[PDB]
Order: sequence, then C-alpha cells, then structure tokens
Amino acid sequence: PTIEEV
Amino acid sequence: GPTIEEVD
Amino acid sequence: GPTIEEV
Amino acid sequence: THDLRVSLEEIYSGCTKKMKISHKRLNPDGKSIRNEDKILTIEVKKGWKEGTKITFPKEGDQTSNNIPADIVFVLKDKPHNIFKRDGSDVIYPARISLREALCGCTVNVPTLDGRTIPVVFKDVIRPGMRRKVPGEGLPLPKTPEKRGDLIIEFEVIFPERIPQTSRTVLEQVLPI
Amino acid sequence: THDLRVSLEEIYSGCTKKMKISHKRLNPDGKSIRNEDKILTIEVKKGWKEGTKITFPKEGDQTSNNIPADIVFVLKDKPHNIFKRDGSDVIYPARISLREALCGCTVNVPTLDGRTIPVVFKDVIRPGMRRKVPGEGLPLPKTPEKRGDLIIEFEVIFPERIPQTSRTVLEQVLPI
Repeated sequence: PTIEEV
Repeated sequence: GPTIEEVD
Repeated sequence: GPTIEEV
Repeated sequence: THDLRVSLEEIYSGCTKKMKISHKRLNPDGKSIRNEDKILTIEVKKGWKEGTKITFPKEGDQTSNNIPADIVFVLKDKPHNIFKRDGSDVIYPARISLREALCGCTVNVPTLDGRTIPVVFKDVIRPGMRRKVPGEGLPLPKTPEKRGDLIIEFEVIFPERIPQTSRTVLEQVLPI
Repeated sequence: THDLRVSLEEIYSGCTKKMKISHKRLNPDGKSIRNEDKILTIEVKKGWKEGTKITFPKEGDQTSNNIPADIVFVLKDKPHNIFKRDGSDVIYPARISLREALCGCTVNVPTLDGRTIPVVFKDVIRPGMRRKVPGEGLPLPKTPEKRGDLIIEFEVIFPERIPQTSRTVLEQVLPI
C-alpha cells in the first residue's frame, strides 16, 4: 500500500 | 463503500 | 499593502 | 476512508494489521455482481503517529466502466488506560496525596515494556508539576533506535475536609 | 485581513473604533501614485465575538485601473491581565495560598465595571476548582440585555520549602 507520513 | 473489519 | 494603525 | 486504531503498545513495538474487506466484484461475465472477500495487510511501523495514511489502490467496489475506489486507512491512537500519548512522548499522571506533595514522595513509574522505575522526590511537588524520565517514551518513527521521554504529571489530591483541630495547626506551620 | 484588537471592557459596553489607514491612490495624471490617509470608523457592538468580520469596500491600494481590494477587519480579543474571555463568560484566576485553600478564605472578585464582589469559601478549595458568579460575564451579542457569567478559577500556591519541624507536624495532621 501507499504510505503518507506525518 | 465496501465493508472493512479486522481478522487473523 | 496599506499601513493600518489606531487613532 | 477508514480508522485504523492502534494501541500504545502496538506503536511501541510495531505490529501487523490484517483487515478483511468485502467488496463487490464484476464477474468473468461482464454483466453481474459478486461479493468478494480480501485480507489487506498493514505493517504498523514503530513510533508511527496518528494521521498516518495507508492507501490500498482500487480496493473499493466494482461494477460499471469507471475505476474502482481507493481504500484509505488513517492511523488513530487508541485511548490507553495508563499513559496519554504526546508525539513520541508519553505522559504518566501521578496522583499523590497533599501529604506526599509537601513531605516527600516516591513514584513507581510504570514503563512501556511493563517494568517500574522508582523516582524519589524530596522537594515540594506543585499541582501540575512535571518530571521527565528520559528515553522512556516511544521510538521516533524515522530513527526508531532513539526514543522520546516519559513525563510524570502530578495531580495533588487534597483532603475532603479539615477538622478544626488540624486547621489550628495548619495555621501555625503554613505561610499566610 | 487586518486585526481589530478590542479590550474586554470595550466588548462589555460596546465602543467606536477609529482606524487611520494609509493607502496608495492613482493621481489625475493616471501615471503617478500618492499615499493618502483615511480614517475608518467601526462600531463595535456589545458582546461581539473574536472572528467577527467588518468590511470596508475598495479601501485597499489603488495602483492602476483595477478596483482597489477590500479591507477586511477581523475582531481580536486583546489579552487582559485580570480576566480571560470564554465566549460570553469571563474567567477570573484567583491565586490563593495553600493555607487559604485548606482553612477557608474570602475572594474579592473584581468585575468588568470595576466593583468587587466578595465570595466566601468555607470548605477545602481544590487546585483548578471553579465557582460561578452568575450574570457577571459579557452581554450576549444577539440579546445584549442578558449576560454570561464570571467564573472564579483557583490556582493554589504551595510554599517553596517546608522545614523539617513543619514536615513532622504536617505528617501528624494530613491524611496519609
């Protein structure tokens, strides 16, 4: 899956 | 909108 | 931009 | 767009989340609908913060001619009964008597891996005072070998009532 | 967007704000600019909240053939050193000694119109405890003849240090 970080 | 639930 | 002050 | 709830302990060590989704599927036959189960696997990296998005492309419903919807998970901190999370820090509420606050206190602070550390206080503790216990917070997600801090946060519990006896004595020893 | 800072006293009674603006204006030659001053008058009504917008059409910079931008004032609560605003309520921080918290005290609460209201406490006061003084807050902007409340909020100040002889005594009288 695609991760979007904080 | 399909259902989503946790399993093993 | 414009200058704004109280009077 | 779906909430992935993760415990403090899971953020501390990292974990695997196996989520079974049920999407509608267009059959080999181009003109009918089929229910389809599918387990989606999320690898929760140690120290990840709430708001982390995990997107599985095109795992939504299927029927028509258009592109099936993305499934987006968003990480949420599950309330913990011991600590409150603050970034990579964890806050530990320590409830102590007024007697302990004024006369001396040991807090046996619990740790994320389930030990306790005795922290001794000799000076007056004030309502809301905090004390850092360094390196006892959560791993920082980009450099997980480093950890945040555990922060003791004092709540000082006052007596429900003071008898006249005690009042007369408190009047002699406490500053106006 | 430009801040219009308004004191609690001003929100309480309402007021007239005069603001001097200096903006660029195209001269008759259509080639050159001048700076000119203008005074913009704002009626601030009783109880108006932070975020209220007040628009002066076309008072922005005129540099060319374009219409000058609008000037939009946004009401901001000016910090007050006695009270904190909370909607139509006002909060009064009451700093008392630990002795007073335990043994009783009278708080002389100041009001927005400059009286004090004495409020007597006989029972133990806890850190962060509040006590309402009804109708002593700010006018409700839609119904200016009705008012919010004034809220006493206690901060209990501990002694800096306690000598051994006092500790021995506090250990005898304070519950464990």
